[PDB]
Amino acid sequence: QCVNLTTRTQLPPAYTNSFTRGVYYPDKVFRSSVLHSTQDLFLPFFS
Amino acid sequence: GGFNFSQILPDPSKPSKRSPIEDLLFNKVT
Amino acid sequence: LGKLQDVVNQNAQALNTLVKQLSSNFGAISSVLNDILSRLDPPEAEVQIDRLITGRLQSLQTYVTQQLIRAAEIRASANLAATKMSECVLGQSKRVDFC
Amino acid sequence: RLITGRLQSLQTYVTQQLIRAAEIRASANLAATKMSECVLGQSKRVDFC
Amino acid sequence: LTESNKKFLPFQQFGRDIADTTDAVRDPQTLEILDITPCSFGGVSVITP
Amino acid sequence: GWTAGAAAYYVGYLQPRTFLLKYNENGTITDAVDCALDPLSETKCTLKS
Ligand SMILES: *[C@@H]1O[C@H](CO)[C@@H](O[C@@H]2O[C@H](CO)[C@@H](O)[C@H](O)[C@H]2NC(C)=O)[C@H](O)[C@H]1NC(C)=O
Ligand SMILES: *[C@@H]1O[C@H](CO)[C@@H](O)[C@H](O)[C@H]1NC(C)=O
Repeated sequence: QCVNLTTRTQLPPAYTNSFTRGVYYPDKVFRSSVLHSTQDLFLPFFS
Repeated sequence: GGFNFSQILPDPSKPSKRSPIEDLLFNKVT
Repeated sequence: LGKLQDVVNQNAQALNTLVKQLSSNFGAISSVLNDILSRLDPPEAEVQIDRLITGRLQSLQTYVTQQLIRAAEIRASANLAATKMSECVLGQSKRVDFC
Repeated sequence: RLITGRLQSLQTYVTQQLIRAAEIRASANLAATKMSECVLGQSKRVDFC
Repeated sequence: LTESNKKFLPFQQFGRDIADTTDAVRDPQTLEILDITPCSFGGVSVITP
Repeated sequence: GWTAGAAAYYVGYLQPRTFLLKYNENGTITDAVDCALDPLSETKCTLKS
C-alpha cells in the first residue's frame, strides 16, 4: 500500500557538467597495451 | 695525425661489433 | 628519422590491414568461413564462400600491388645508395651537391 | 554488384595513379640531380647536361 | 596452451592482442590464464647442389 | 514533516558514439578519447594514437 503526499515548496532541478564520466568496459575480453575503438552507447564527455 | 675516429670505429669494450653512433642509431628507431 | 621509420610503419599498417580484411563480411552474413559451414549446408552456402574467396583475393592482390610499388621504390633508393657508396665513400666525387 | 564495380574502377585508377607517381618521382629525382649538378656548378659528366 | 604470466580481470573470458587475434583464453576449471599460439608456421624448402 | 539527510544523484542519457579506449599492461581502461566532441579528439581517434 501507499499514501499520497501534500503540496509544499520544492527546489527546481539544477544542471551540472560531466568531466570524463560514464565509461565502462564494452565487452568481456582482455586487452593489453592496445588502442581499440568500439561503437557502443556511452556518456558524452563534457555533456 | 689528430683525427679522433673512436666514434665511428667499433669498440672492443662491448660484445657487439657496433660503433657508439650506430648503437644510438639502432636504439633510436623501433 | 623519417626515411627509416616510414618504410617500417607502412609495412606494419599494411600487415595490420591484411589482418583486418578477414574481419569483414564482403556483403556475406558472416566473416569466418567455419560459421557458415556449421550453420548452413555446403550446397546452398557455396555462393557465400565464393564471395568470401573473391573478397579475400581482391584484398590480397591489392596488398601485393602495394608491396610491388614499395619494392620498386626501395630498389630505386637502394640503387641510389649503391651509387653513393661507390662514388662518395669509395673515392672522391666531383659531382657538387651530391655528397 | 554496383559496389564491386565501383571498387574495381577505383582500384585500377589508384594503381595507375601510383605508377604515374613512381614515374614522376623518378623524373623529379633526375631533374633535381640535373639542377644540383648542371645548374649549381659545372658538371664533368659528358653528354649529361 | 602455454602458461602465461599475465592476470585477467575477474569478469573476462577471452583475450586479444595488438593485431586483434584471440591469443589468450581463461580456463573455467580453476581460473588459470592460458595463451594461444598456432602450431603451423611457414612452409618447407629444399636445398639442391 | 520529514527529513532525508543529505544526498545527491546525477542522471545522464547515453548516446551511440565511437570511443577510443586506452589499455595498460594490467588490462584496465586509463583514458578515453571521443570522435564527435572536439576536432583534436577526432584527430586523436582517427590516427589511433
Ligand atoms: C675521442 O672522443 C671520445 C668522445 O666519445 C673521447 O672519449 C671521452 O674522453 C673523455 C676524456 O677522458 C671522457 O671523459 C669521456 O667519458 C669519454 N667518452 C667516451 C664515450 O669514451 C676520447 O677521449 C677521444 N679521443 C681522442 C684521442 O681525442
Ligand atoms: C600491473 O602491472 C605492473 C607492471 O608489471 C605490475 O608490477 C603489477 O603487479 C600489475 N598489477 C596487477 C594487479 O597485476
